[PDB]
Amino acid sequence: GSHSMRYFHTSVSRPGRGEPRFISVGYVDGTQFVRFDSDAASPRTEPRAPWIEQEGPEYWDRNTQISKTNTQTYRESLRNLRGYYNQSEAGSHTLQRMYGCDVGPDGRLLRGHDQSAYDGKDYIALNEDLSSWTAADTAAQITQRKWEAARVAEQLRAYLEGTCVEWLRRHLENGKETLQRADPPKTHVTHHPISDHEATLRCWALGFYPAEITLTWQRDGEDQTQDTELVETRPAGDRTFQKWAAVVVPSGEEQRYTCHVQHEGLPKPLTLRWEP
Amino acid sequence: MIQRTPKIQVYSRHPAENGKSNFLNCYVSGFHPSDIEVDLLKNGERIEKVEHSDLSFSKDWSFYLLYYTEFTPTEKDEYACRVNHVTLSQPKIVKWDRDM
Amino acid sequence: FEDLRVLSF
Repeated sequence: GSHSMRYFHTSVSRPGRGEPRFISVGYVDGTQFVRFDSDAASPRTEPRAPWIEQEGPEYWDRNTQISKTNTQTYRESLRNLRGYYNQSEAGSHTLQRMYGCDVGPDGRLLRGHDQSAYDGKDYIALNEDLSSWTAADTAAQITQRKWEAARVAEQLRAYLEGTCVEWLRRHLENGKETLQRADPPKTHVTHHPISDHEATLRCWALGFYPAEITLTWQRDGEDQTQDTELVETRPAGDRTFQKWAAVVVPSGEEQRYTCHVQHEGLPKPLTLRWEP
Repeated sequence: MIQRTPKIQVYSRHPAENGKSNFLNCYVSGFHPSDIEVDLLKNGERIEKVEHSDLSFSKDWSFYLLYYTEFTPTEKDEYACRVNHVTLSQPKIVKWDRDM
Repeated sequence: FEDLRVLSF
């Protein structure tokens, strides 16, 4: 199927408690493979998945250098952003960047991504053309003009279409036994009486990878969108994910309800009912 | 400034089986800013040395973290997660329920 | 490899 490589940068100022912490994590789809933390006793890009461990010293040294430079650049960016919003030196602020590329089943580039946020709100983003910017406000227009003058977008296009995709394809091959393996959900329906006239039906999906899944309830073949309680898909800690969907049903009407499951790992979509 | 309060889920890695070692998870998500305090509790007491994932975030910029520790579920032992964040006046406690 | 942006915001 399709795949992505994404890096997630978070820098957080903490006035009075030293300089802003910088964290970078890298993912291939839902699998983290590297981390860097400027607050670690000895900051270094570290492996977080077994398949990346084979990379040689140059990979670890170069990514550590990029991260150490980023720790400093993001602090300069936070100082600039504070001024662009006329903010006091007393408050804490956050700068985030997420960037990377997507490829299809043939390994060809689908699109690149580069987006940034300040205090959790969209600030500036590279457009899908990898050539122009979208700035959220007059502060981001200052960044945009600065990056336009230095032709940053052309540099980002070259990275996203070159290095980005070359390394995503390399990771997909080195980790193919996991990264290109879809594990289907293990499913079951539970029944929990609430009162004499209603019960909860809960549809479970466990042990699946990747996280994308469709889990719905139907009543007489009609989707129960508004009436379904659907928890966020959550990590189990063994690379897999979990999710459930529940509906409150009238006593005796359980057989009118069907749970539908769609996932890449399944040979066919599932239709489940409560089995007393 | 605009802030987002955490969603909280408490659950086990594997299906719960009384007397079988497993992992107790507390997944916090949807929050901004990233500073957050999470404790795992056994019978109301803080479990020591709980580990957590590396800070990352979702497409809408909100953060997520997984806190986890070994635990052996039983009929009588109570497990929970306690979360504090700038958006909360008091720590929020979510009890572990094997049905959720 | 990661990208490297030396120019601040």
